[PDB]
Amino acid sequence: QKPSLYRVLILNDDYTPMEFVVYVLERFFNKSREDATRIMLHVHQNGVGVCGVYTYEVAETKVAQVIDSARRHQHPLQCTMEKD
Repeated sequence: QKPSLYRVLILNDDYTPMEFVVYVLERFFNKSREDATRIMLHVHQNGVGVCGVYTYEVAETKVAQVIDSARRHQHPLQCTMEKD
């Protein structure tokens, strides 16, 4: 076998509003309010949070969605993906 899915990470920063991060989790990562909150607080407290695991194509898409959204909202939020 060769598991080839990819996890999407959101990194913490001191400028992006908590509310925005919850928004990106609920929309771009299909998270419920409870799960989006959990992950958001994990980012805020631990410095990084796992948004989910997807195929390469989907991960690449969602990462782009997150950062594009962040910039359009004028936040410095960073997002990236790597092999699960």
